[PDB]
Amino acid sequence: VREEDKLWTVKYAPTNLQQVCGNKGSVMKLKNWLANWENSKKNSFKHAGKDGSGVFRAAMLYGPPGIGKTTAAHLVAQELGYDILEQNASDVRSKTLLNAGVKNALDNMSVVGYFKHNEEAQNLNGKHFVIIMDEVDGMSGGGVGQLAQFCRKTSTPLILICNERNLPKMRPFDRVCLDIQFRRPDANSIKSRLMTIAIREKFKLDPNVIDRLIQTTRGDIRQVINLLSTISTTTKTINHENINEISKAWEKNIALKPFDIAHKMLDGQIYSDIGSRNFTLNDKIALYFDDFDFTPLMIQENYLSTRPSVLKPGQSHLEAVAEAANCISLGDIVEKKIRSSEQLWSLLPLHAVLSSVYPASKVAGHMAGRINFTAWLGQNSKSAKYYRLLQEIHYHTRLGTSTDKIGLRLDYLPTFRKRLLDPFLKQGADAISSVIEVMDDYYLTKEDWDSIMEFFVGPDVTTAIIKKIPATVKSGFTRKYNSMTH
Amino acid sequence: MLEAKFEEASLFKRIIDGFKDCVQLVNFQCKEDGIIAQAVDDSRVLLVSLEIGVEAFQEYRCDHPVTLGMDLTSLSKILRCGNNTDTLTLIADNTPDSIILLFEDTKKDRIAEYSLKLMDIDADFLKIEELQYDSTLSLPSSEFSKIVRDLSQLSDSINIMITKETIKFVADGDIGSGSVIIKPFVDMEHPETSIKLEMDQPVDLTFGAKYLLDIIKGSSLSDRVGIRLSSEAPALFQFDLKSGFLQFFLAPKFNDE
Amino acid sequence: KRSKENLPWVEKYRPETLDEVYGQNEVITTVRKFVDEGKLPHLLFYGPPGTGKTSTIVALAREIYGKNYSNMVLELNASDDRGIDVVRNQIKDFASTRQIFSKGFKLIILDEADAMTNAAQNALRRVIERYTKNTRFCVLANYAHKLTPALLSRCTRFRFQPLPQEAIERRIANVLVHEKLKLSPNAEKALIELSNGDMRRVLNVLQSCKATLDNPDEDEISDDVIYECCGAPRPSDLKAVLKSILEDDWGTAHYTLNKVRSAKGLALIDLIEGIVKILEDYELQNEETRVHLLTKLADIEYSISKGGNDQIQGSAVIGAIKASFENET
Amino acid sequence: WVDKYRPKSLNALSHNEELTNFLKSLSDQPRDLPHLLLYGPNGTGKKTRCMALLESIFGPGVYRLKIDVRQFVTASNRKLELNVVSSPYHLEITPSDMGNNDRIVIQELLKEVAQMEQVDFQDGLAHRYKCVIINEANSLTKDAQAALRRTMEKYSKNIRLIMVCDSMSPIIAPIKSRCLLIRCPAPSDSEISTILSDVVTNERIQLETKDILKRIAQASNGNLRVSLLMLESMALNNELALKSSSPIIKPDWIIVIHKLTRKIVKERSVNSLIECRAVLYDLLAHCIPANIILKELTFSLLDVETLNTTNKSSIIEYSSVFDERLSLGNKAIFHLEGFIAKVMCCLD
Amino acid sequence: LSLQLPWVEKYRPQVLSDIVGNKETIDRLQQIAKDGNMPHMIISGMPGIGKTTSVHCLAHELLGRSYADGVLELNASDDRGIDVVRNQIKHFAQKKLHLPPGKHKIVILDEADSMTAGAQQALRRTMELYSNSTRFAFACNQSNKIIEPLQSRCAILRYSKLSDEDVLKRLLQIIKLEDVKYTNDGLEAIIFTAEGDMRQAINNLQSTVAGHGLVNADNVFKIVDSPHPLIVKKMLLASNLEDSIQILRTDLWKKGYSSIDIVTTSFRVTKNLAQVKESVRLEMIKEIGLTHMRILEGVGTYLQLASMLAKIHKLNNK
Ligand SMILES: Nc1ncnc2c1ncn2[C@@H]1O[C@H](COP(=O)(O)OP(=O)(O)OP(O)(O)=S)[C@@H](O)[C@H]1O
Ligand SMILES: Nc1ncnc2c1ncn2[C@@H]1O[C@H](COP(=O)(O)OP(=O)(O)OP(O)(O)=S)[C@@H](O)[C@H]1O
Ligand SMILES: Nc1ncnc2c1ncn2[C@@H]1O[C@H](COP(=O)(O)OP(=O)(O)OP(O)(O)=S)[C@@H](O)[C@H]1O
Ligand SMILES: Nc1ncnc2c1ncn2[C@@H]1O[C@H](COP(=O)(O)OP(=O)(O)O)[C@@H](O)[C@H]1O
Ligand SMILES: [Mg+2]
Ligand SMILES: [Mg+2]
Ligand SMILES: [Mg+2]
Repeated sequence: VREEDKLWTVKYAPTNLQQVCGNKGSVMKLKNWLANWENSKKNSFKHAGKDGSGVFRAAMLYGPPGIGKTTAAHLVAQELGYDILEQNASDVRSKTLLNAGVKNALDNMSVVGYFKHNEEAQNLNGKHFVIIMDEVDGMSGGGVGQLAQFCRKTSTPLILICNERNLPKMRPFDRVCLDIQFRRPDANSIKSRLMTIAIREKFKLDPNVIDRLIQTTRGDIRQVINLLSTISTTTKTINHENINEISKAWEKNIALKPFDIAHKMLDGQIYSDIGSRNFTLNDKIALYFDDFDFTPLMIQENYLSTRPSVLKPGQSHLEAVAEAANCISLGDIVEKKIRSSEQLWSLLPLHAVLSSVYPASKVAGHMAGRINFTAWLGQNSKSAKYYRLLQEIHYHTRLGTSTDKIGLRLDYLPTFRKRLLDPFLKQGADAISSVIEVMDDYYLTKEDWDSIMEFFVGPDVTTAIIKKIPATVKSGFTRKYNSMTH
Repeated sequence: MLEAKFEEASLFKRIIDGFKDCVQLVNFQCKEDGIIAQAVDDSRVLLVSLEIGVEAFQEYRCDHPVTLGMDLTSLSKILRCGNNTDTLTLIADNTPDSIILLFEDTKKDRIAEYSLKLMDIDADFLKIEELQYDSTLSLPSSEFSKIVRDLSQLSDSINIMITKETIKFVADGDIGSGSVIIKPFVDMEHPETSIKLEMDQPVDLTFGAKYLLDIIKGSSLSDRVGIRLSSEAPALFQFDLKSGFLQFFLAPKFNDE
Repeated sequence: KRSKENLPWVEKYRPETLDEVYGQNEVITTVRKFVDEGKLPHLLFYGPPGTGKTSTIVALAREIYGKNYSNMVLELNASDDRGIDVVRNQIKDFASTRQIFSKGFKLIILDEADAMTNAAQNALRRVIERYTKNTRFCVLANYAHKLTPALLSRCTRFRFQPLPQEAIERRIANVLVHEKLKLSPNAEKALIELSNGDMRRVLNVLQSCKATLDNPDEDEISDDVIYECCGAPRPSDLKAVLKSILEDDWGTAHYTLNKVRSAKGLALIDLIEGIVKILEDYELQNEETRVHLLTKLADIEYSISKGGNDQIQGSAVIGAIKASFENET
Repeated sequence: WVDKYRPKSLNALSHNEELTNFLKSLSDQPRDLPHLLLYGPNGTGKKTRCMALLESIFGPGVYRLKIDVRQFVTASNRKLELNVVSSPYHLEITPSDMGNNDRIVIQELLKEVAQMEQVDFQDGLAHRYKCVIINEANSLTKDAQAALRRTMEKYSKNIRLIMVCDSMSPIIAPIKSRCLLIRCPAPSDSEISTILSDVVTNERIQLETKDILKRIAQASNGNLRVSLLMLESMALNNELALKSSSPIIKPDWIIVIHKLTRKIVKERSVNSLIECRAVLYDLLAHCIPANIILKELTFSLLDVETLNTTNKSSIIEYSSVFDERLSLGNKAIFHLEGFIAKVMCCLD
Repeated sequence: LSLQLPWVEKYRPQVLSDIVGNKETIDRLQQIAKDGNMPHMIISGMPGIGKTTSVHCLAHELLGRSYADGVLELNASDDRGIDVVRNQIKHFAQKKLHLPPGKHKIVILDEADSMTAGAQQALRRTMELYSNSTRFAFACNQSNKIIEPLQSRCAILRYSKLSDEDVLKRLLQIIKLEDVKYTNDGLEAIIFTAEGDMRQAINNLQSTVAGHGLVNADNVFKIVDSPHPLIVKKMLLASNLEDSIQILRTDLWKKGYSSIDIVTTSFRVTKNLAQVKESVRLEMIKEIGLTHMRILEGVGTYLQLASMLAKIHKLNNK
């Protein structure tokens, strides 16, 4: 055992909930939830509380790193006399091993708690489990699906801790469990802690530089503690005389997300005469290099949804948008050449400049609305889902149509609509005899009739006309089709 | 011409199985004395050297010394498609061309004539085994295999230390260590279990575990493995056959300390 | 059957020792002094294709160890797999053990390491320096951008300059000594200018013009034979075509171009290069002329690289030259 | 109807008599018929003439087809499936189905059918070559094209390649050279009108005069299949009574493109460009080729009369540029939005 | 046959005082070593500044004779997947070892930028839990490639390029220890061609010393081949097209440089050209990328580079 060898972050860790600086409301809500979990379990979790918290069995912790998520989750379980079961990224987590190891500890009792203390009546929940799943983001080895399935068939407090909530892999956690958001604390919460540390270590700290220390490391208090500890070995006076070097040498190089990268590259402040030397082009290309999978899509999605501020004299908004789109097309050509054969990966920075930097710089200004999510990822999936159905229909009709999968969609389907659907509108339920004698000719079925109607666009929209015909003819057509043999 | 008729069929299969997955390309030299071969590993660390005289062959006829290079994968493919009850004959024409492996049953007429196209391996015939070794020893193959495959689970390096009437195998890894110390002793009732040792200077040197695990695969041929060790010399692991011998020349791993 | 005379001239005249490597004197001298003093750091040869890198390193490996170089020297060319799983096992085991035959430092020749993945080079970055007092690495490359900066820094950079005229002339004389043959001085100058530094193209076209003699023992290889063997345009009709394009009208210029390019079966891709090389010497009294003259010609060359047409591109070259030679007036 | 009234021999082709005579000439000596490549406008009647020549050289039982399924595997585990329209004398493939795995399909199936031969009874094995039909050859990938070009001369006594495609330009020079090139001109108005007259006298549709068929032929731009289909749709909607006053039924996508051109020519702003991108998304998502969208949009824009000469000239220039860019990319919307922005900047 | 160690390895510093890099960070590491309470640290910087040697001397001074069993270094040659980081690193973390009071076990993870994200994720808690016995120390070249939590737990320590003064001091030390005849001009040329790289500087020193004996400007500029990016930067800033073309012909093309390397170097130089404006930089980069695409299809003659230079001059002049 030793007291000095500690890492300055475990000797000063909060040992009680009244020491967690910042986000009082979130930790208070979580404490009330963990306290009323038993009362909500008595009502089978089917009665929402004052804040609507008793209807959720599992808790979710998300926020920027280094704020006290794990610390709060440990202290709230230690204060109520519970027992702490903690699984983390180092342990192997998969649907098999998760259903093997912790599934049995989901509805069982504690074996070590029974020997802890039972002579005095402290609390009735000193024999139960609180399973803390930490760092849910890292599931490189049933990472999110099985854990989300644990949120419904649970019988013990289930606290989950992650870093970023809106990531697509952890979407199932959306409405199956309660979630709370921990924010970056201000400079007023950690100031008392930092001054008390400075008092207990015989080294000066001006109360005026702590705000800059919190600003250079956005929301990681542990980073501030490590910064102070590393510098307090040779310099014991940290004031406004050397704060610039500290703030410049200890910056945080966080990775930017599709929303933030677009918001940054679309800001008209960098491409000005002053900002061009404070945020150089090398940094702009590194911004793309942080995520080369979504940045071009984001830029193509929201390059014309902003109000520029770098418009050259004479050049309007439409011309700038046109040049941005031309460079977008060129970057698309470069990207296709990159991801084609020969695996030309040395052409990446040219794509970074053509697809992202140039169209952004051309329409750089102040964004009017919000950063919209890219739409091409969903449109391509829809196009593929429709192409599958078109190929199926074409290979069903190949015996008689004698036309490619392209010439059928552009030409045949307009007349097939008149032949198939129109008799059901103008003639009613007595045209059921005619329509069938059509589809048996082209080997169609009910599934093909369901798909053919969905292709038409423009004035002819069938997804609304289908709801207009009576339901009795709908129920009779399927029966007539299933009854007769081909 | 070259005609080599074996007495059995599985003999050549068991002979090749010693260094099946250890070397890829070999080159058999056939002379009036017998078949010799030497082949270097892919990483140029160990060398397999095989010598089989005219004792294991039922019939042998070779006029002039011939060299026949071939890969071991296709050779093993050809030996696998032959039944172990036939008689094997290696046939080579006047000039070195595709070698003819012929399987002929002893009861029913089954002529299985396979061809194997030769590779053009540079004839850098090597001359080792004339170097005076500092220490020589011999011990049963089962004990060596057990010791080496028990020590291989603790590390990737194995230090062999021959000291005054003591043999020491030391494995030092991450999870732990292990030391097997044996002493020379000879029994009269079981002359095959005796461990023999003749030393001139104490010798301590390291080897890798993968190469030892690949070498001990040859323990299916004989039962008494010989080990010759010497400073600044490749370690010699010899298996004695009924007609010749199969020897592995392993390179020792130097120590930075 | 098999003998030294059956090999092509590209390999038959391979330099055995370092003394038969002309041109790169300032690198061969340093390498010989390295091996003489006893110290030989990690080398990195970087040069254009066909300069002498592989020959130099093979001669060095022969000089260091002996006449049997491919015995204790490892060589990983582009023909073997060089993934991360290879640099982990094979190269490390070769660099962590001693030799089998003698007592010396081991040599590892990574030929054409520009074709290695970034992970393989990053893995090699530490094993190249962990075992230094036992093994030495030699990295041969043609494109110095495929290598990561770390691996590029750990090795001593030796650039192989293209062979100057004197070196190729000495090699031509040495080849003409061993092979009964005679070669004209103007033919020698044309061959030097066509070489473009490539020592392999020299020997190739030399074997070609020797084969096209019908008696390679008495008749001398004139410039016409060399120009015919490779089909390259002679400077004479090249300058004639350039003059007819610059001075004459459209009809007669197109006629003389189609007559010159059909008299010997020339190619437009070579005519463009020849005209560019001849016309780079002119003193244009403006900057806007050369800009268009280069841009349009490069576009036409890139289009020829795809083989669209054959006469439309020729008239395009004519039009580009004529329109570029108009801002002068 | 489209599929009902179709010629099934060479003595029944009733348009382009010169091409029919040339096909009859090529059907005299079957054992010396080289590889064929049909090129021409879309819906000209290329597949029907191909299957008619194929019936003229083989027996009449070539029309009875059957669909089969073949499963291939790439270098990885991704298993692909293709449909083959086989007949006892030939087989038809649509290699354009696979995205970038056509090189595997060609070099596998063509080799498989080239090595072995055909055996069937209809004097047990002796037969002539087998025919492979390739639909939409213009969409073939360059490496697949090289494989197909090389698997032509090696095994020539067994496989005869009869390919068809419109806009022959994306065909490499070797394939263009090592095969015969046959052009299929679209039928004239006086012949498509006769086709329509035969259809209307056979199907018993009530028409007043011959001007309706002339208007249909003029609207179809020469396309026989689209004209027949529009005639059938007009007969269906007009309740078995064709009159001199009938609205020509343009397909839905044509009307969408026309409304798009109206929106373009009316309002030249980025706010209209957003709705333009939305319309292009809705169009591409419903299985419409981007090149066809671009062609229709550009021609309808040139159709607009309120634009002068310079506007239409710059429009056609930008269209040629973005059409060149469209065949060298994958994300087609990335080029279509750029072309729309350029035409908006051009108009004002 | 004995082969002497290279000057880069024979004179590799084995004492933390011999490091001539950044004075502040080296003094911090020195005080940490004399005290012993070493916290987790990431060391990153330009290739060839002394990060690995600094952390290695730190470990050797902190553990002394226990360096054989107290340090577990994992390089890129050794496996660094999830399996090893979960099994071996953990088993070494809990390894009970009796060290002096103010000492700790150290884990040297060199080349941290090559590890998978899952490895760092699994390493987070393994490092955080046993802080009383294990103090990790990462040494990479790109701090952006490390995940955020692992980087935030440790105390970051940036490294800047070696100034010419430090390089000349170490060069003078080497010459004094090796008894070599030198002149000031040769040392200045070596520093200028070293582009702030200690290993490259020492290698070029040894090369020229063994090649000619006298370290003079002629010998180094003869067999060191003055750096590439500077010539390309000089080429792209010429006044008239003829001067830039002559530079490309004589200095780049005639000296045997592949066209792809010239194009890539020109792109990288224009990427960091702070003199010219932003729009001209973007247009120059676009034209250089067009030329790069033309080069990658196979056609890489001198005419393509000439037309690229002509286009850059047409762009910059108007
Ligand atoms: N509000 C706070 N008040 C005091 N100390 C804090 C606070 N937040 C964090 N700490 C310190 O930070 C350390 C605990 O780290 P945590 O913030 O709990 O890590 P985390 O929240 O789980 O974020 P991850 O897991 O690294 S993404 C201890 O040294 C605490 O003293
Ligand atoms: N300096 C030289 N002196 C004499 N002959 C040379 C020289 N350089 C090349 N040659 C000839 O060219 C042949 C091949 O040269 P290599 O050194 O193998 O080419 P290289 O340096 O490996 O370049 P690569 O590998 O094609 S990029 C030799 O066998 C010689 O015939
Ligand atoms: N500050 C320094 N003082 C003295 N020698 C140094 C210094 N920095 C580097 N060296 C020399 O460089 C070699 C060790 O450098 P390394 O630690 O390998 O460089 P590095 O920081 O690890 O960067 P990498 O790993 O190559 S990307 C030895 O030859 C040292 O003598
Ligand atoms: N000579 C002809 N007589 C009657 N109809 C024809 C003739 N030639 C083509 N057609 C019509 O063309 C239609 C088929 O067109 P198709 O060959 O599929 O176009 P494509 O050649 O583009 O594939 C058939 O419905 C048929 O009625
Ligand atoms: Mg945590
Ligand atoms: Mg080479
Ligand atoms: Mg290092």
